[PDB]
Amino acid sequence: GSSGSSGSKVWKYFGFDTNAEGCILQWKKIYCRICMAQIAYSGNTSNLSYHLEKNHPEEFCEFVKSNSGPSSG
Ligand SMILES: [Zn+2]
Repeated sequence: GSSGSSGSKVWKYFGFDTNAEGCILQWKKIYCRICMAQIAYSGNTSNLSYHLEKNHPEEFCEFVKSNSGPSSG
């Protein structure tokens, strides 16, 4: 999933920069560079955001830009 991305936005924060004999980069492993934390990847990028929603409330907002009527929350 590299050649042809719709609009990956929830990745700029969680970017895995690894390269070596093992090249774990291939595996499904993600870590928050911002807080040098480790966050496993799930079926979808649902946790990716959640992590911030609680961790970094500043980044979450900037990433949470919905253009529509207000929801309960
Ligand atoms: Zn973080």
